[PDB]
Amino acid sequence: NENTYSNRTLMGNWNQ
Amino acid sequence: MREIVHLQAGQCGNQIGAKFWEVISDEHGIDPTGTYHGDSDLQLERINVYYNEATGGKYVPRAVLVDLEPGTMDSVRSGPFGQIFRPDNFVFGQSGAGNNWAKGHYTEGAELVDSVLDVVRKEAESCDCLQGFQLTHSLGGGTGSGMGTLLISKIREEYPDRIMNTFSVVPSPKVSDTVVEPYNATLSVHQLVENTDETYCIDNEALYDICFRTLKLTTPTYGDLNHLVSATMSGVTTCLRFPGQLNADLRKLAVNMVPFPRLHFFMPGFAPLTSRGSQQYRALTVPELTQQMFDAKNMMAACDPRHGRYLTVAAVFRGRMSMKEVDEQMLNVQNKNSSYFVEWIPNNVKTAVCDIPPRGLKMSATFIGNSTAIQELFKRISEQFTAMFRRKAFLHWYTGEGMDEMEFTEAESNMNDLVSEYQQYQ
Amino acid sequence: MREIVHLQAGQCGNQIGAKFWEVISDEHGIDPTGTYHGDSDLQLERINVYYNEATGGKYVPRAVLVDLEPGTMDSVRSGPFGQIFRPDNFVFGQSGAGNNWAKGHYTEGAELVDSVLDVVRKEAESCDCLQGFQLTHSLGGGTGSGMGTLLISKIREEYPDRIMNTFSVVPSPKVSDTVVEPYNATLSVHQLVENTDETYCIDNEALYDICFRTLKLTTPTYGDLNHLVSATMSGVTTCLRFPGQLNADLRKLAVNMVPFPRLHFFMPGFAPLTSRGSQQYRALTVPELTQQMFDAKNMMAACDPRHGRYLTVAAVFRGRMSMKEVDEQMLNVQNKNSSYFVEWIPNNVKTAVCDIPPRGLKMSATFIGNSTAIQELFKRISEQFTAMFRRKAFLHWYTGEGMDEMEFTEAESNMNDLVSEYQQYQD
Amino acid sequence: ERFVFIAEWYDPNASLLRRYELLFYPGDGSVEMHDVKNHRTFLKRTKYDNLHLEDLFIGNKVNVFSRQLVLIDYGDQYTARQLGSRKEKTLALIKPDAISKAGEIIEIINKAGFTITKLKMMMLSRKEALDFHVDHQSRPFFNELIQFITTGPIIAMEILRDDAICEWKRLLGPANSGVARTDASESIRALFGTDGIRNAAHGPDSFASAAREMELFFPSSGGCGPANTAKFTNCTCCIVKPHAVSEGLLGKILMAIRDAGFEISAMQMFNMDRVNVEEFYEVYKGVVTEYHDMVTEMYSGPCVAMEIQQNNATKTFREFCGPADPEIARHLRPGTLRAIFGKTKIQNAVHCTDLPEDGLLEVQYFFKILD
Amino acid sequence: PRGQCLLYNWEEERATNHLDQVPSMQDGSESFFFRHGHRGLLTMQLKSPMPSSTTQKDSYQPPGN
Amino acid sequence: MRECISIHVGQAGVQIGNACWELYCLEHGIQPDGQMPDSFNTFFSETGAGKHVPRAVFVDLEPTVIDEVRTGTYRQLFHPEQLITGKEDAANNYARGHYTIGKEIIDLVLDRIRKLADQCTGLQGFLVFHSFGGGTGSGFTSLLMERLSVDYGKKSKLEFSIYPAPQVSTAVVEPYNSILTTHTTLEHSDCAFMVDNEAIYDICRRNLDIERPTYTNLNRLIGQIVSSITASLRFDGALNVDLTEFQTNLVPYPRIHFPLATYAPVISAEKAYHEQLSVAEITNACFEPANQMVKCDPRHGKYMACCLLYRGDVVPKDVNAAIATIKTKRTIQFVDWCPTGFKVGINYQPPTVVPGGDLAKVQRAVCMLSNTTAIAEAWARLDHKFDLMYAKRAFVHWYVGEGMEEGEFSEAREDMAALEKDYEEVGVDS
Ligand SMILES: Nc1nc2c(ncn2[C@@H]2O[C@H](COP(=O)(O)OP(=O)(O)OP(=O)(O)O)[C@@H](O)[C@H]2O)c(=O)[nH]1
Ligand SMILES: Nc1nc2c(ncn2[C@@H]2O[C@H](COP(=O)(O)OP(=O)(O)O)[C@@H](O)[C@H]2O)c(=O)[nH]1
Ligand SMILES: Nc1nc2c(ncn2[C@@H]2O[C@H](COP(=O)(O)OP(=O)(O)O)[C@@H](O)[C@H]2O)c(=O)[nH]1
Ligand SMILES: [Mg+2]
Repeated sequence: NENTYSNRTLMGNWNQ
Repeated sequence: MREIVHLQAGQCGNQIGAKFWEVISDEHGIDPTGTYHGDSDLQLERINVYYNEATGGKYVPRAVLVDLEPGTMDSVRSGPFGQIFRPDNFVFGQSGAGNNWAKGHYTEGAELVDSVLDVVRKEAESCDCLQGFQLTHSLGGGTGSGMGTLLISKIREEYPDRIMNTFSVVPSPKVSDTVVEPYNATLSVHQLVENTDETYCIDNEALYDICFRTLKLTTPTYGDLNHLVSATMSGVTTCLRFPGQLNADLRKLAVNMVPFPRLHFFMPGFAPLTSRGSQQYRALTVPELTQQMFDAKNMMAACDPRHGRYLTVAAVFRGRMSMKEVDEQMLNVQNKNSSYFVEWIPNNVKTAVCDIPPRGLKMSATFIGNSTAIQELFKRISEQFTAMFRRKAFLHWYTGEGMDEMEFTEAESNMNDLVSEYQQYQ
Repeated sequence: MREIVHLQAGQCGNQIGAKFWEVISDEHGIDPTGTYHGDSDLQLERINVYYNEATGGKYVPRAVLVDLEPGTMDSVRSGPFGQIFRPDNFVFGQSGAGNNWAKGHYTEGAELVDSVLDVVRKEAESCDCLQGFQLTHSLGGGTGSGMGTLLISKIREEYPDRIMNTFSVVPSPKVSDTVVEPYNATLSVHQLVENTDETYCIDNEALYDICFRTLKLTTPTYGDLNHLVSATMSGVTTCLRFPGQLNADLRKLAVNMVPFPRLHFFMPGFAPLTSRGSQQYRALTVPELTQQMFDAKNMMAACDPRHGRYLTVAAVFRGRMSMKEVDEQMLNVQNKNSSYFVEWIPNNVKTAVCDIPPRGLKMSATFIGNSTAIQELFKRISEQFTAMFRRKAFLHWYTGEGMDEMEFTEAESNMNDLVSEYQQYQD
Repeated sequence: ERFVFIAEWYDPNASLLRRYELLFYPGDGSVEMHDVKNHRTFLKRTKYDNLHLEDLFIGNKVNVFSRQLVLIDYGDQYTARQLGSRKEKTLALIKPDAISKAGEIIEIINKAGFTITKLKMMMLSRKEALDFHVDHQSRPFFNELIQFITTGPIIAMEILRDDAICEWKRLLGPANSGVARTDASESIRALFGTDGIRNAAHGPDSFASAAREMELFFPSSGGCGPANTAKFTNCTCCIVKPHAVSEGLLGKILMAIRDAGFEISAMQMFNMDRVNVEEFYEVYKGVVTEYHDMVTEMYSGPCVAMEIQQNNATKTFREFCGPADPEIARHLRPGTLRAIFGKTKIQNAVHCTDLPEDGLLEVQYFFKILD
Repeated sequence: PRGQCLLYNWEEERATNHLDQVPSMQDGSESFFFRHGHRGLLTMQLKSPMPSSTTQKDSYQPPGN
Repeated sequence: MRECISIHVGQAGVQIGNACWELYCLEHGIQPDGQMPDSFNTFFSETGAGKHVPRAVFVDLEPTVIDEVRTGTYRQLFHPEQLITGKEDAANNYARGHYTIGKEIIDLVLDRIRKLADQCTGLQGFLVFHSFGGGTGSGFTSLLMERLSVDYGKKSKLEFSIYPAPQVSTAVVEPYNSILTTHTTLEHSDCAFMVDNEAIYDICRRNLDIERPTYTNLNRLIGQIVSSITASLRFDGALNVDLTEFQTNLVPYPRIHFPLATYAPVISAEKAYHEQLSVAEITNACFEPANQMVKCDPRHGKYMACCLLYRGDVVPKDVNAAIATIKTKRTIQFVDWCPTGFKVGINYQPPTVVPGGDLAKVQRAVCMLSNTTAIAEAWARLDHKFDLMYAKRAFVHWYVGEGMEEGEFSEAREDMAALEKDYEEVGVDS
């Protein structure tokens, strides 16, 4: 469905 | 959120395709083990484009490796950077394709592609927002031109609203490392012009002369030719993963460049190249790169640009530089070479500037050209086809497997349709 | 534990028995003196099955060596392992049988069985938990067929809830080494079918053909043939003495391969056989054993399995190996050879696994097979029995000892009912 | 011709030790790797310039394409005959009268070609001196000999070379300093011996006796031997890096420090692990980006720890070492140790206490907790 | 010895000369000397140890830390 | 405080008990000597010398598989009286294991059950490991289940039993002992987790890439299922299950107590770290028929109940989103009378890797135990095999000669005739 990465990689809801 | 799927077919596309992975992992700071090992935070902000984060903080590529013989699959897996791929992405057969187009497309390739797109369907579904495809193959054989053309038509049926882009090595006039080579080239351009949105033609002779005169290499082995092609692969798509002054992804390089659906074969280039002896004697600035960009010796196809006309030219500049001297100087090329560019199109030039130069070199500029002079590369394959086809030579291997003679007449007719349109607009 | 009381009658049984107690002495590392000279402790944990403890760490066999003639007893006691058999276990008569059934079963074989039954009862009660009996003899002789089958009748009426296995030497047409033996073969199988749970028919054309095409020996003496018989005799009880992944004792073989009480005539084989020049070249692998297993050339009876249809087949494997390649191979051979198994019973193959292969070998497997092609063995003897009985040939050696001519009429009447019922379940 | 070695690598995910076959071709300097467990090729014949023939001995760690492989075995009888047959291991002693010239002695040994695997500067007690001189228990000169060996610190070194026993005894030469000066002045005892009793060196003669000396000095059981000469007052910490140790500039660093005038309070050799290196560089995490580069350089091999005293000959030790980048050091302060012995910012061959607060904590971490 | 001339299965005889040529006319015939059987049959490498390698013992080992 | 008593009878029970009790020793860090270097009290009873001894019973009629344990690695750990040996085996016969041979040693076992069950402060139930295809495993179990229900009234009795494979065979009379003992355990059991050997042979090749496995490779995969089932009683989690619990949520009727056991993910050490193991991709692996550990296809049948058990770094948020995707799949069909079919039980501890094994070190795992009407396909084949052999009255004299009547053959066929009639009356939509 969605590939969850680390916080650094600007992917998904990284902002919160 | 901008995703590119890579696919490797053939031997010529596997070695260039493998060599593509040492270049970008050097720019993004990935070890051969699989960890991030670099110096800047700015590399890791866009790693979703090419790589997949796995458990334990290790990165695997998004690429599918297919070839009918396991010899080259063992040659890529046993490389320096070969241990990062997925072990379930290695799809190989057990019988050689035999450099026969009908063996890669009709019988020995027809049982593999059920298991080939099944892996591709996994990697495409888990993406968030897919952007396109990248497939590396060669026109001169039966493996890269057998499954590469087949994987183009099967994927484009599933995913129509994308941009599927192939990097294809074309046959050459003088080298001739295959005997049935114009037969297998013509059978693929019949379906390259139909279901491909962007094709870049790479020549083996033109890469020899760049290495022999501009670089002044003594023995240009095959480890150097793949490293020239790998620079242009990583230069056309640098605006999808680096922040730039004026950003342009592949679909913006789609709308600007192709006026008509059947004219999308581009001539690429790389532009800060220099020799070893004359490093200290060359000035590195934007007006000097522009002359190297438009130089005929720096083009990767055996077509003279002075014997045709240019439809649309694009440039992806790289590094910290101005915008006025970029725009004023590559307009000066259009005014002075006024007769060479077309008259019914104003502004043949698109300019793009990114702010991240490559590893160790402070500037870069990849040339991409859409000219009418590529008809002569397509004319020479058509003429080589006629001399063998009128005697029906080498045609019991194709007709002995299920391929008809009426297929070959349609391919040459569509090839002559393609050379007619380039002259029509000239 | 589970002790096997080996019986040894006749001249043929003595020479098989002398070779049988030589192989499992090599297996357990027992020197000809009687002591133990081994290295691993897996050999000594189960040694009470075949050997009996004495003082000074001396192990002696639980074997009874019986014959009416003292001639072959001197050759047994003067062999390689002749000093390991107990001197009180040599029960010998004074006069030979002379290839006559009646002399060995009614007159001369009637007084010697009282001395044997004293020895057997002493050894049987000395076991902690007796497992069964095992006998080797010959149907074509006088002492082995005439008097060996008398002990089968006398043992079966004293210990009923046991198991009886025989390794009987069935006669052959071209190895006719006695002119009267269809009389002795017919009268022996009349006693065998009612008092025996497992029967392994061993022939001589079967063994002589093997040493020509498989071992390619130029002088195959009887010491070569008795090794192949003794290799089967140790490979059938190998899970009773050694650990493994899936054990199978002697009662487990009788349960699976005997669906009916008058179908207990097996027909054996041994899996790894190759010439001396082919030792270093052939790779011993699980399909290589199974390919040689089911072939009619390696099989140890003078009957072609393709002229009949298998009822039940058991295979006892030895050696460190993997169960997938084992379980796949006898399932695969059941698929191609679907016409060679009867359709009214599914999953006919018994699988048994040990861990200790024999010395100098890495994988071994013993083939035991019930088949309706063993009717071809009993049709040849029955047609020979009638041919003399029409003309009453050699009869005065029989009716002059006590038996009536009606015993010959009922011996063929029961034997003809056996060949009638093997044919019925084939079709 | 090729040399085969079996190597261990620790997988960071599975926490698994993995065994590989590493094949090196000394004729052309290219490597190849195979997998023992899977019987498949791991790396084809690739020209690797960093790996060299002098770095191939058993027990060594080599970084091959960002993997640290530890060589544990000999691949075959050919390489076992060609490399491991000649190599021998022996012990070297630096007496208290040669402490000032210990750097020059180490430099002489490095020119001789010995590989130092263990090093410790320490003080010997009376019972340890008795166990060291149990062969001289008949007492020809035992009182003054024990007094001389106990009155000052010594340096014990483990040195490996082909024909090590014979080469070390030939380097030392005659026991009498005057006799050595008369016969061959190039010997270590001849150059730095004031008298026969103060020979300023020591060398074992036989294999069993030498093994007894190692069991006395460097215990294989893992227990603590003789105590180090750690003063823990007015001191700083300095590390000779593994690349400098393998290059062989250790004697030059010792001579440069001695000519500067700072007193070496203590000196030892360590083979560190990644967690120990991380907790030593815990202050450098989050401050510099090449923290992992410094960590990997630190555990890539054995490092020589130093405690340096009083830091006030002319300047402090930090500004004596100079700027962290060797190019900056050469361009601005040409007399500094990093300018003389530095190659890269990552590999600059000396490390100094940047914070004056942290020097005692570093000395406590190295010379107390580790030993 | 035996199998000198090249006919009638000479290769196997040349291979097994050293096993079946141990008498020196003290025993009259090969049949008399090998009445008990040939020395190496159904196997080779006559001196060989019984393996202690049991499946359970090689599977469930003492788990080191 | 919550104690479980495990019974291992047969040859299958002991050889699983070598691999099952290896994991229990390694989960709590218990050495083979019996000493650690209160979560262990479910299997290990304290002694004043700090010695932990298992709460297990090992029963067989042949000591040739238990003497391997007594001379193995764990000889100092098992109690000298918790390994019970007969003298002669049942020899692949049901009547030997039920009436003649298995009657003589039944009194020693219940003497040892009563000693173990008295020290249990709170006993939850019994677990049984046996094989239908053996004389002891199907014969001794049949009367052991009778004399356990008489003494201990309403405790739980779960089963971990090996069924004969549809193609791979060991014995030849395995239809007889399969038919005869299910006439007994239908009314003397509560739930029966069911496995075989062909299905695990397939999984160990295509997933773990072991071409040539042995029983030890199969025993550990069975030994990993039992751990995650019991893992709620041992360790703490978000929400727990119990041996009393999933007995209530997996059987709707007393006659139907035959779920199907599946475990995921199974993968090697090499392939694990290139794939990303999300919570969705391990629960969409359990529903695939190619991963099921019983050789039957659930597309032919319809699910009736399901139990989901989780371990490791699992969030309760994404479990709810993963199950909600499954309920929209058309290829999975439920009965009309079960609108709510799932239960989730969550534990915190990630599974432990056995050194020398082939399974990788994972972070999350799941075991799915679904009641399904597609097990009637598995019994249609074997009920057909019983009729094809009983027609000619084969092997019956082995059974009537040990003490039981021939009339038990026709009655046990009518029991599983009516059991087959029950399964289509449950799977019919209302
Ligand atoms: N998967 C697996 N199956 C086993 C194992 N051990 C035994 N079995 C099963 O057991 C069957 C063989 O019958 P046994 O269990 O040995 O017979 P038994 O229960 O001991 O009964 P008796 O031998 O008569 O005493 C085989 O078909 C296997 O399926 C094991 O370790 N793993
Ligand atoms: N750049 C590059 N070109 C190659 C390589 N190997 C083959 N080629 C070119 O590919 C052409 C033959 O195509 P081929 O590899 O046989 O096609 P295939 O059978 O589909 O793999 C030759 O003319 C070569 O110039 C390589 O490693 N690098
Ligand atoms: N295979 C084999 N057959 C034997 C052996 N000894 C005797 N025979 C066979 O037994 C038959 C003769 O048996 P005989 O000695 O008369 O039996 P007995 O009268 O009861 O002692 C002959 O046909 C031989 O073929 C032997 O060691 N091996
Ligand atoms: Mg059993």
